[PDB]
Amino acid sequence: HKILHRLLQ
Amino acid sequence: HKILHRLLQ
Amino acid sequence: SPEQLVLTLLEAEPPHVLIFTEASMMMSLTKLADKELVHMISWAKKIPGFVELSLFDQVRLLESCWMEVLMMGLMWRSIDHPGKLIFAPDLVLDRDEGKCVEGILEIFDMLLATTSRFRELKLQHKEYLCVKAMILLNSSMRKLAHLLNAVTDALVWVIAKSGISSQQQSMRLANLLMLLSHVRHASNKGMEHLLNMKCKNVVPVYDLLLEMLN
Amino acid sequence: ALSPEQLVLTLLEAEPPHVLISRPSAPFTEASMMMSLTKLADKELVHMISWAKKIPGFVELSLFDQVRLLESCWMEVLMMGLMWRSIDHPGKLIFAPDLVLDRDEGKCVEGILEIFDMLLATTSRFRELKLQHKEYLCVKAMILLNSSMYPLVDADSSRKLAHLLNAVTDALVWVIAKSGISSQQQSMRLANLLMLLSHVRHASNKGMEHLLNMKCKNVVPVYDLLLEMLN
Ligand SMILES: C[C@]12CC[C@H]3[C@@H](CC=C4C[C@@H](O)CC[C@@]43C)[C@@H]1CC[C@@H]2O
Ligand SMILES: C[C@]12CC[C@H]3[C@@H](CC=C4C[C@@H](O)CC[C@@]43C)[C@@H]1CC[C@@H]2O
Repeated sequence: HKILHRLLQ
Repeated sequence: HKILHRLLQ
Repeated sequence: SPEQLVLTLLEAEPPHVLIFTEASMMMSLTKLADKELVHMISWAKKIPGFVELSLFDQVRLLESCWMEVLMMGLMWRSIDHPGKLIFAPDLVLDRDEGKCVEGILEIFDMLLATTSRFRELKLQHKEYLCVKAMILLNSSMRKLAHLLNAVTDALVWVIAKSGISSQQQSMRLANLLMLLSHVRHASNKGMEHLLNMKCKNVVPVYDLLLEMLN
Repeated sequence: ALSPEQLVLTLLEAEPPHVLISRPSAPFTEASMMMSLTKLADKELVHMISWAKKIPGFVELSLFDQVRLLESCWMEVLMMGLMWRSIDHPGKLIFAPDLVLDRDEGKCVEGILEIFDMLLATTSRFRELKLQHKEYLCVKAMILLNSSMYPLVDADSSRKLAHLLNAVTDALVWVIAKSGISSQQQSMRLANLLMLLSHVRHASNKGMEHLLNMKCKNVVPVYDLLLEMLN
């Protein structure tokens, strides 16, 4: 989950 | 739906 | 009345149903579901005012809820044994036994996880009777609304009789009904699995179970 | 630590912005309608992540819980927003300000007509109860927090989720109490609203099955964020 991890940080 | 109608009557 | 309705729901409780390869386990579960479906109709007909509804409404309510109601009974039977599903007096299944049927292990974990939450909440007998009747009357996506209002009033009465504060009464009522979303979730996944098992010719499906599946 | 009204008002300010998709100039095909719906869902998914991060206590969960809750709830949350946008328009689904779909338009995509009726029927149930705006904010936050089954016996996640779910519940009971209705009506309204969560969950499961089938049949392509949430 690259984008989800990015959008969460 | 024969069996359901029958069991309800 | 709430007190009279709860006792009426108690007497309407169905009798115990007396029923490993992937085909044999699916055969036992489907045969059990077919027998329980007969008793569920008799159970619904004992709900005060249910037979006063139209046949169209009676058929529609049972068509949409039957899988949820059966799973609700399973979680109640299994509430005091973590890691075990008490499908029937002669059909007790361990969690790892779900590895015998393809794709059913995820559903077993879902059923056991929701069962554990009802255990942590210490679900009462009187609460279970109201909740299971609410599932039948609510699952469908004038007399019906009055009946659902009565069973709902019974549940608030059961929670009010527990002596807990008004804030805790609203919290417990919320927690119980929020778990119905997970029971519905288990019902939807079980619906998908059974239709796939029937499509893959693993289990045969007969009479009432077949009709309720279509 | 936050008052019920403070939580409701915090959820109000956290509402995501409107997503501007438009009905294509060409008439709808099965592939084109699925392309419009999936593109809308992908754009809305970006705003949902920012919205979830503003729910008090959500960012305090472990990263594992944040992804797991969003993975399981994203379809329910999107459908709940659609029901709110369409609550005052019977027979129509307000997917976007410029994407308004009639019920019969579901005949364009195989199998989606049943989901449209499910979304419209649950919307009618919220309309019959006269679902207020502040009630909608609490219900949509409950959907995210009540999405993945976390029994108390990660243990810290189930405990935190219980405190978070308890806070939004206190908020919803507070909004219903502000209506001035009887105590019996307050408990009844709380019950009717929370029972509808199962209908939203049911619509999400059938919509999940349909979207996965459309991807399997190679009708719609699935890209970036929507793909991750589907995996
Ligand atoms: C429907 C399945 C067979 C029938 C099972 C279900 C899990 C739980 C229950 C409730 C019990 O009362 C009867 C069997 C029943 C209804 C299973 C999940 C997957 C499998 O297809
Ligand atoms: C998932 C589907 C495409 C996406 C649709 C869903 C119905 C409702 C909604 C909510 C809206 O906010 C975004 C699109 C979304 C999420 C559809 C049901 C079948 C189809 O596959």
